[PDB]
Amino acid sequence: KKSLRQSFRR
Amino acid sequence: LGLQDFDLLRVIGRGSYAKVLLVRLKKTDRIYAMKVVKKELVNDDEDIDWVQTEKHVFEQASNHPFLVGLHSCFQTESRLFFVIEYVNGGDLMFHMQRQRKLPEEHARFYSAEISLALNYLHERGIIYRDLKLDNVLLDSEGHIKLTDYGMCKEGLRPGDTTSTFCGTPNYIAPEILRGEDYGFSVDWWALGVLMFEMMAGRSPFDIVGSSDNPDQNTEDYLFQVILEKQIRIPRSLSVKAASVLKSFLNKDPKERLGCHPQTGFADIQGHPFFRNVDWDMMEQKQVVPPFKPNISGEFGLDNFDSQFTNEPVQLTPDDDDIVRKIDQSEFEGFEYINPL
Repeated sequence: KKSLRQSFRR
Repeated sequence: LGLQDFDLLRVIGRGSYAKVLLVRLKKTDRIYAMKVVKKELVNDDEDIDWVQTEKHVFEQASNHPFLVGLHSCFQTESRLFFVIEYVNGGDLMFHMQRQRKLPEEHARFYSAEISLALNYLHERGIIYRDLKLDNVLLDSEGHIKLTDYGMCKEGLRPGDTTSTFCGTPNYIAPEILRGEDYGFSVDWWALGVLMFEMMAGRSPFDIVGSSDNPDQNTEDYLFQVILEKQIRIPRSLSVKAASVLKSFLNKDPKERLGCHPQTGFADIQGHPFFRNVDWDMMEQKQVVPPFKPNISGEFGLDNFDSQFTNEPVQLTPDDDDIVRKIDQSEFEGFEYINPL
């Protein structure tokens, strides 16, 4: 993985 | 209630928005977890909604045994404070790093308890929308709790859908990526991914990161892989495991496990993977967990990563050039005390 385990919102 | 009423003990955690501390209520000598969010960070629509819904879900939900309850809310000029129950057994990411793969019976236990938590939120009209190893904690006895409610949709009438593009790329569901309206189905997809990680020891999209091409270590390349590439199940895992993972990771939400609008949760309970699960005893915390986390010393700080616990026990001095620029109007009526 890459730290595409980070939350986000749009 | 305010910051005066709390004796700060140690730093235990850090999100994007928040810093987390162990605190003691001076009134009662009960210890709690304190999520400290700087108002500096909360600026757009997407940020104010994150705090407002987190508060709303802590109230309206969170009575359940596998959800974190809220003691109280308050503010200084620079920060919002949530006082919540202290859960000291670590998270499933922390636990997965120590023991690379889990046995299927462990994965069955953890995914059953999550399923009850999800189902409870679903029947209160709430989509979790951010299921991930990081957001599933173990308590001291070894049962799960879901924690971060900031991503939740709420007020969802039964059969309604919503449209917001949110979550965590690894766990994002094909419906969201296709631009479709979505309901509770996205939560069951995420559980599928989560269960894959527990039993396989890696994400199903774990290739995204290792490639020689920079453009294939991208969020967009992950989303392409989620939509178009077939998820191969490792040969080790049993027929039951393979079935539940492939059923929860069905790209079509209509035909995914958990997602029938009538019989969704029932279908999960009736899957061969959950044959021997006593769901009433599970929910009453009567099934003996497969792992008991080690609790040591006065507060049980064993299962928090040392980078957090080594950090000094303060709140960072304010900078008045930043603090004077804040709209305090947006956080009126934030205070809350739980009706004991």
